[PDB]
Amino acid sequence: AQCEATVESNDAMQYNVKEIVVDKSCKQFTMHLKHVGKMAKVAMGHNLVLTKDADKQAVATDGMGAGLAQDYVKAGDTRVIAHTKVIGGGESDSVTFDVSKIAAGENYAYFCSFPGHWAMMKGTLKLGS
Ligand SMILES: [Cu+]
Repeated sequence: AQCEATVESNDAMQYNVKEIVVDKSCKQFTMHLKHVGKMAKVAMGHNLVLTKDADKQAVATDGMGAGLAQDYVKAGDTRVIAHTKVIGGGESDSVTFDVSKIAAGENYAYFCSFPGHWAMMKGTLKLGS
């Protein structure tokens, strides 16, 4: 596997990749998000938020309450391993995190915390083996 991944998000509330594998050789990992659509953030912004799979809904719910100016992620949320900014069509963002935060054998989710999107925009991240 690799030490970065790129995920595209679009105007139909989809990510183009459903699984990311972090190579065991990596100390850090970078997630690149592209918004390949034409909708504005007000309507159809997207981010990428990485959590333990069990924490997805709780983080998304707290994120809605945080608002767009907080990238729809609660400030200081200890359940968030990493997140990007919310972007609109024609934009991109990236975030890097320490792979020591990812444990072998655990299930992680990456998802969009823009209101309503997590039900459609979610994949799995795991540490390779
Ligand atoms: Cu989204």
